Amino acid sequence: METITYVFIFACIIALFFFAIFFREPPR
Amino acid sequence: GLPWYRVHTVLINDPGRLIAAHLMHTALVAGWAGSMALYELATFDPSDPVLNPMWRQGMFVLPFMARLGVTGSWSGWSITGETGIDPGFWSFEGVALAHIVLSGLLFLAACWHWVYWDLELFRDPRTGEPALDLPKMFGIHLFLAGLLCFGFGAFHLTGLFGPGMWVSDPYGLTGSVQPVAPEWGPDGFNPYNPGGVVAHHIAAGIVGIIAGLFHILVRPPQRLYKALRMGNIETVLSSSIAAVFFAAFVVAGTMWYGSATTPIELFGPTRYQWDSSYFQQEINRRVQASLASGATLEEAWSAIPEKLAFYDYIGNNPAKGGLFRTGPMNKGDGIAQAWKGHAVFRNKEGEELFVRRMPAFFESFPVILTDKNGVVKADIPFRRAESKYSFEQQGVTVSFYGGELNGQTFTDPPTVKSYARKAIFGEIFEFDTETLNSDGIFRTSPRGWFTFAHAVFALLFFFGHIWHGARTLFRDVFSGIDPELSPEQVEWGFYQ
Amino acid sequence: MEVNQLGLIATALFVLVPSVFLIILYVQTESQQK
Amino acid sequence: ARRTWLGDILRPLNSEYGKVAPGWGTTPLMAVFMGLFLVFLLIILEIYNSTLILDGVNVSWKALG
Amino acid sequence: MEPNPNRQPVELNRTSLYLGLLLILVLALLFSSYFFN
Amino acid sequence: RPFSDIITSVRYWVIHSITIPALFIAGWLFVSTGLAYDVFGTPRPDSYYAQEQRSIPLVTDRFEAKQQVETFLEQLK
Amino acid sequence: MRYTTDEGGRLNNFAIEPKVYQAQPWTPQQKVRAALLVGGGLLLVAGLVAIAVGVS
Amino acid sequence: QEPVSYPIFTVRWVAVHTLAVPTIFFLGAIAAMQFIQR
Amino acid sequence: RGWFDILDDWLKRDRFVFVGWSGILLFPCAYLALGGWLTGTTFVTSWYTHGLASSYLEGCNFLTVAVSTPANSMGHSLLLLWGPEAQGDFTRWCQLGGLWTFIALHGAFGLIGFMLRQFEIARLVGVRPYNAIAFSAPIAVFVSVFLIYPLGQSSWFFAPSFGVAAIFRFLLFFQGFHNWTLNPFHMMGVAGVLGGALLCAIHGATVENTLFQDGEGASTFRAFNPTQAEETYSMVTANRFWSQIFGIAFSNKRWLHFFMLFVPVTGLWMSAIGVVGLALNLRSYDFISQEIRAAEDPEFETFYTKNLLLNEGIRAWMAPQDQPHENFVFPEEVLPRGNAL
Amino acid sequence: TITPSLKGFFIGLLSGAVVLGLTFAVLIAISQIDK
Ligand code: CLA
Ligand code: CLA
Ligand code: CLA
Ligand code: CLA
Ligand code: CLA
Ligand code: CLA
Ligand code: CLA
Ligand SMILES: C=Cc1c(C)c2cc3nc(c4c5[nH]c(cc6nc(cc1[nH]2)C(C)=C6CC)c(C)c5C(=O)[C@@H]4C(=O)OC)[C@@H](CCC(=O)OC/C=C(\C)CCC[C@@H](C)CCC[C@H](C)CCCC(C)C)[C@@H]3C
Ligand SMILES: CC1=C(/C=C/C(C)=C/C=C/C(C)=C/C=C/C=C(C)/C=C/C=C(C)/C=C/C2=C(C)CCCC2(C)C)C(C)(C)CCC1
Ligand SMILES: CC1=C(/C=C/C(C)=C/C=C/C(C)=C/C=C/C=C(C)/C=C/C=C(C)/C=C/C2=C(C)CCCC2(C)C)C(C)(C)CCC1
Ligand SMILES: CC1=C(/C=C/C(C)=C/C=C/C(C)=C/C=C/C=C(C)/C=C/C=C(C)/C=C/C2=C(C)CCCC2(C)C)C(C)(C)CCC1
Repeated sequence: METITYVFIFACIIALFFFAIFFREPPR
Repeated sequence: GLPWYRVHTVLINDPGRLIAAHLMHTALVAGWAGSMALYELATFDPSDPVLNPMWRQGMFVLPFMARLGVTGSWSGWSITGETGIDPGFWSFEGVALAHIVLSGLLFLAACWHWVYWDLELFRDPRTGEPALDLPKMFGIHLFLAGLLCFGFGAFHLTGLFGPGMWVSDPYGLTGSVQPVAPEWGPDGFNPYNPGGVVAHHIAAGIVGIIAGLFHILVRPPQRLYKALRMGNIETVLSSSIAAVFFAAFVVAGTMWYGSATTPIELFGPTRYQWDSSYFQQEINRRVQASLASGATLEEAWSAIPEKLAFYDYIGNNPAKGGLFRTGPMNKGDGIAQAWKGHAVFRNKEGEELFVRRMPAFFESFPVILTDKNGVVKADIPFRRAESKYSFEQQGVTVSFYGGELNGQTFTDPPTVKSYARKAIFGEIFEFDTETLNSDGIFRTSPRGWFTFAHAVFALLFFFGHIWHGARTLFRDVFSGIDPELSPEQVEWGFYQ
Repeated sequence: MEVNQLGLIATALFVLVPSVFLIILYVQTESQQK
Repeated sequence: ARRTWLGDILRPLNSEYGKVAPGWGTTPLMAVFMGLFLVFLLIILEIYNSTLILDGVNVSWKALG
Repeated sequence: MEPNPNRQPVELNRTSLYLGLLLILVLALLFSSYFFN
Repeated sequence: RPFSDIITSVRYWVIHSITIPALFIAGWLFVSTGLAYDVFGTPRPDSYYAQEQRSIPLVTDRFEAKQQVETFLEQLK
Repeated sequence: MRYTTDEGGRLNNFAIEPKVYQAQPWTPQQKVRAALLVGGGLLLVAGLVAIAVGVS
Repeated sequence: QEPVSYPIFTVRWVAVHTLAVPTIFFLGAIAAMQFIQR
Repeated sequence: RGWFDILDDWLKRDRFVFVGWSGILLFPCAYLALGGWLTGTTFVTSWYTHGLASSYLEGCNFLTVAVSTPANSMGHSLLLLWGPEAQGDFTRWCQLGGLWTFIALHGAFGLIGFMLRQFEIARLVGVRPYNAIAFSAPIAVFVSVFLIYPLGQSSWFFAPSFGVAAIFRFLLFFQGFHNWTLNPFHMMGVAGVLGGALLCAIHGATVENTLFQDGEGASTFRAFNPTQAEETYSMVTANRFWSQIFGIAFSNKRWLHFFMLFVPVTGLWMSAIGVVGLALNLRSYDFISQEIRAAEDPEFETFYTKNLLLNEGIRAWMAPQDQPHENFVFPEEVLPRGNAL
Repeated sequence: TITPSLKGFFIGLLSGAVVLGLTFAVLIAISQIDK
């Protein structure tokens, strides 16, 4: 119940890492 | 352009839409009041008030309804215990329905003021751009505030045409709704005197009338108008936040320390009554006064109400129970059923021992049985390898007087240990834990919840106050332009 | 151990409501450019 | 604009809008009311705190007695 | 009605989404331990 | 004006090399004559406890507080 | 109206404040129109201290 | 800033004398405390 | 010109130090607080309000002295000199801990004067008063722990006494009774303060190593001291380094220097909320699941249960003489011990 | 009638009056000499 919630929130942090590195806003 | 923290800055330069928004906020507040009312009228239990009152059940708005004179129900009950009452329209369900329709009307007027936003009243026609007359506004509204304060004091509180207010005795046994006379002597600043409250609302009301007329009939002087930068709606807000957090701080303290306008039959004991061992001294006073007139212990302890003993139960402090313990106090230890009776421990020598009660500071506290002067004469050993005092070397017996157990005596060490273990809480009660599936871990009363909420909102409104106080005095640097200057229309050069 | 049925609802709302709020503002200001 | 009946009635109530009486005015009179209020707050704070005891007043629950 | 002249748009760029979402999801991980108890 | 220049100016020296020792000695005598103990109500180190008592002096009432200290001091506690 | 903040290409709004203006000494019409209100005020607060004496 | 003429009382003057005179009294107190026999 | 304006201009003259209107509240209150502490750690006892010794006169070193709080039998008293408990007698007033309230209240007024001083200087120079806003973090901390918390407990006795070891005692008392480290708001505070120091070091190093004209015989001279820097280095260099190491960097200098302001300030504010929560004795001490599992199963041990055992020990062995006005006496077979488990 | 604590409050506000009276008095005097 609780632990699935914990690992899901973890998984979306590390996904957000990936998104911030390889898809940053082009500053123009 | 606006960030997510500048979206409501498009009302600054037009009052029509500002009022639309303000009406809307008001609709939501009245709706929440009504909706919350109805919800906890579905969990309130009116059969038993003496060992199951509202503040044990975590009622939040019921104490604020009860404090001013709403007590009935159209379902035929009352919070006093009176069954078959005739309340008329004004009962809990009535005020709830009232607030919900009040919200409906407010929501409609808010809609009205949003679609129609261009009304020449808000403009000033000499330049045809929006402005307010802020001193005149404060005056008008002070006149209204004063007259309403005067009326509320003079007709409702007095019981002159209204019902009066909630009055109690010092121990919170017999309290009820009754009229109150005003008191303007130097005993009217006694903050445990109802009369001071009636005096205050009349008097404050008259000040409001006087000042309200005054601010219509005098304009501001120039030095203040330029100093405090009036004519800028963002400074009214700056002042109001300061006032509002002053008020929250002082009600936080008045709720936590107690006053006559926060009774202990609607908000439960304060923690300062447990520290001073208030009800305990009263119980002993009654017991010695009954023994002195001739009595044995059984009769003497049978003549103490259940209610007076219930307050000497530490489970009613608003200073037990933590932040992420959520539920009524009844979730905490279950619902009380009965008073076991006063427990007296004695050794086999015969001498009467006294159980040292637990401060509020701890989560767990030893059981150390002390005699008359203060020397330890028995104890429950934490060790399981070592004892010099135990309930097998000092042979302590518990005897019960009053309550369910009149004259019961246990002399078997484990049962006597269990009684000592739950008698550092004070008086011993029978609980039913299956109804809520309680866990035995403490919970705080509504009082603690209220004061905590308001003591943190006040501290946040401090930062609010400084931020807005800055944005009005440093307005000429947050924007590059000065409102002193009217926008520039025509350029002159100077070039070699 | 007793784990709350309502602890899960607090968790669920706590993330989902602000996330969809910010996302809607973002797609709104993206259609502001194109 | 929207010419409407209640707006015209309230029109003269918002028509000064920036007018001010010359110089200091009643600032020295404000300061008198202001000071009295602060002294009032100290009196009613110290009574509550039991730092100012005025005979015939008893600051406890037992005044509902 | 006649259009409001005080109508301005609202912005939120991508890096603010990343930051903001991080804060939301992180704050959830800290307080979820206490909600579940 | 730099502080270095006024500190080594003759006007400073002529008054201050007379007043500086006076202050140092006034402090020294405030302690050495036993007066420091009598002004700040700090007990002498042979006298924190009475003969009879082995318990500390402790205040237990706020309006009869000075009365309780006056009593504790007569019994030489 | 207020167009501000090229820091990110952004907006911030602030109030438009009226101009200041030194009062003109009152006309006799202004004096008598004011007189009704203050006279009403005088008797109104008298009457309310009267109700106050009655309700105790 | 403050005129070089420097009349006897000056903002600077009181500032350096409310941090000079008590300290020379107090350091003379502490020094005497060092020779008190326990 | 009228007397008010002459006075006002003279308060705003060009001096070594600015006095200003805010100075009028600032300087007496600050001086008297600071002197009050200096005369207290040097002469004033605590022998009648804690049974401890904390003075150079009594004989103690720099770390163990304090100006100590009043007793628990004084309640929430303001402790005026002319009030009805010292009744105008200096010796009693120092003995009863009245010097504690002197420092606390005068120091609150010194802090108010100081934030007002920051506003006043900002407005006469004409800069934004952001440094005053930054200074609301100390005030939040101070009014929550030295004023709001004791006004919730039972007296000023649990207010934090001014002193080195006296504050070290506060830490153990909080660790043992409230379990402060497990509260989430303090968790957020620790992260914020360490995060502020983190940005301090990184900024300080990466500006120092990317300067324009670190050789070249620097032909820039101004300075322009109020800039502080923030053109003596190339932003493009910095960005281009960090964006490869950590995979993210700033690209806007303004927002960097606002993030530096944002982080440690938000930290202290969250902790200030946390401790005003403790004033009502609303704490998180335990997780209810762990307690029921541990009651049902005693073969269950975690690092958290362990913390509970340690806290249980701190309280019982420190309390009988930390709180002597409770008169606890605990036999040595009831005090907690690990070897009894 | 008067209680001792009430005299104490009177003492208190009289020292308050004195110390603010003095501070603004000397500051008004000092400013208006060297204006
Ligand atoms: C902590 C700092 C702080 C700061 C930066 C501000 C900033 C400001 N306030 Mg605010 N204010 C504060 C605290 C503060 N306030 C507090 C705590 C209160 C009480 C709730 C107020 C209530 C207040 C109001 C209601 C208003 C202001 C206004 C103002 C602005 C006007 C000019 C000014 O400088 O006044 C600063 C002057 C003061 C704060 C006066 C200090 C008074 C003292 C020293 C009282 C001492 C009494 C007595 C001698 C000792 C008591 C002893 C005690 C133990 C009993 C402004 C900059 C106005 C505003 O919004 O401007 C836009 C306005 O409407 N102030
Ligand atoms: C900026 C100046 C300043 C400020 C803000 C403070 C602030 C404070 N001082 Mg203080 N003090 C100062 C300078 C200052 N000090 C100086 C220079 C001295 C040395 C002489 C002292 C010496 C001193 C002592 C020794 C003590 C304090 C105390 C106090 C505090 C307690 C509150 C109190 O008693 O209020 C007093 C204020 C009032 C009663 C308000 C006075 C209001 C006036 C002036 C109006 C009167 C108008 C009119 C005549 C009234 C008519 C009334 C009638 C209608 C009934 C407060 C923290 C005490 C303390 O901290 O206790 C914990 C304490 O022991 N002060
Ligand atoms: C139209 C009149 C009206 C009436 C008669 C009521 C009547 C009631 N409301 Mg209510 N309410 C109204 C409109 C009204 N409502 C509106 C418009 C709102 C939305 C903003 C609300 C929102 C509201 C809430 C949220 C709640 C109630 C509640 C209640 C009930 C309990 C008593 C109570 O809480 O009093 C207590 C009232 C006070 C303590 C008021 C204190 C006022 C302050 C501090 C004013 C100080 C500022 C002043 C200007 C200072 C200067 C004064 C000057 C003269 C000198 C009572 C039956 C409660 C309830 O049980 O609802 C079911 C509740 O929680 N009301
Ligand atoms: C703001 C003031 C306030 C206060 C003091 C209370 C107090 C009360 N409410 Mg309550 N309530 C409020 C507003 C408030 N309410 C509002 C606005 C809502 C509508 C959404 C509710 C909804 C509500 C429900 C649903 C119930 C109550 C109940 C109760 C009572 C039972 C005790 C309890 O379970 O506490 C619970 C305490 C709270 C709800 C507030 C404290 C919350 C926690 C633990 C954390 C707060 C911080 C949070 C994690 C966010 C952190 C963010 C971070 C970034 C800083 C208690 C007396 C219960 C009841 O009727 O019992 C019979 C019940 O079931 N109330
Ligand atoms: C009391 C009334 C009040 C009013 C009328 C305003 C009005 C305003 N403030 Mg202010 N403010 C207040 C209180 C108030 N504030 C308080 C208490 C604080 C201290 C935290 C601040 C701190 C503050 C800052 C620091 C800033 C503003 C800004 C703004 C403006 C921006 C628009 C906006 O709505 O934000 C848009 C909406 C959001 C930011 C979303 C908030 C989501 C939250 C956190 C709450 C969700 C609802 C909440 C749980 C409901 C319960 C409320 C509770 C108090 C009972 C606006 C004109 C900004 C400004 O000046 O712009 C130029 C700016 O920089 N305010
Ligand atoms: C003969 C007429 C008369 C009488 C008998 C009263 C009687 C009363 N008035 Mg009063 N009053 C009157 C006329 C009268 N008034 C008039 C004409 C005015 C002006 C219009 C006022 C203005 C007034 C005010 C301003 C207040 C009262 C309050 C009160 C009552 C509360 C007593 C109490 O509980 O203290 C309770 C509390 C205190 C004495 C503490 C005051 C605290 C101060 C001033 C500072 C706050 C500092 C800071 C922001 C807090 C930080 C807290 C943090 C550390 C935890 C009492 C019923 C008070 C009230 O409603 O309290 C609930 C309140 O604040 N009245
Ligand atoms: C290891 C990491 C760590 C870190 C980073 C922190 C971080 C923090 N802790 Mg700590 N803490 C920790 C571990 C840690 N904690 C542990 C393990 C415990 C054991 C239980 C505690 C127990 C603890 C307690 C009990 C408290 C904190 C508090 C604080 C915070 C307040 C900021 C501060 O220091 O205020 C320090 C003080 C101030 C900012 C006030 C400054 C006052 C002024 C400006 C005085 C004037 C100075 C000077 C004389 C003027 C000079 C003039 C001259 C230059 C001209 C901060 C969030 C406090 C807190 O959160 O309160 C809100 C608090 O009450 N902590
Ligand atoms: C314990 C840690 C700590 C200390 C010691 C401290 C100290 C100080 N912070 C100041 C400022 C600030 N601090 C800031 C953020 C922070 N400050 C923090 C933590 C601290 N800050 C943290 C963590 C932050 C990050 C958010 C900012 C942003 C500012 C400033 O802008 C400001 C400044 O000017 O910095 C240079 C200075 C105010 C100078 C002044 O004119 O005082 C005015 C007050 C005076 C003169 C006296 C006040 C009253 C007294 C005497 C009572 C206290 C008790 C006595 C000192 C007795 C001794 C106590 C013992 C425990 C030793 C001062 C040096
Ligand atoms: C239209 C109409 C109508 C109807 C209406 C209605 C139906 C209403 C209702 C209303 C309502 C019914 C409303 C409600 C609202 C609510 C709210 C508004 C709430 C809020 C909340 C909050 C704000 C919270 C917060 C919090 C949380 C969440 C957690 C923690 C704590 C706190 C407090 C922070 C009628 C028919 C009558 C009439 C005609 C018309
Ligand atoms: C005080 C008092 C009282 C009460 C009163 C009241 C409360 C009143 C009311 C008032 C109000 C509160 C009112 C309101 C109203 C509103 C309205 C009237 C609205 C309207 C609107 C409309 C009509 C709209 C329309 C629209 C639009 C605009 C858009 C779209 C949609 C629609 C179409 C819908 C009583 C009796 C108890 C007595 C004593 C005193
Ligand atoms: C309490 C009181 C009061 C006040 C008084 C005062 C205000 C005092 C002052 C006092 C003071 C104000 C003192 C001072 C002291 C100081 C000292 C004692 C110093 C020392 C120093 C040194 C020795 C140095 C050291 C060092 C450092 C710091 C750093 C580095 C290292 C070295 C080693 C160099 C009055 C009368 C109001 C009222 C009644 C009570």
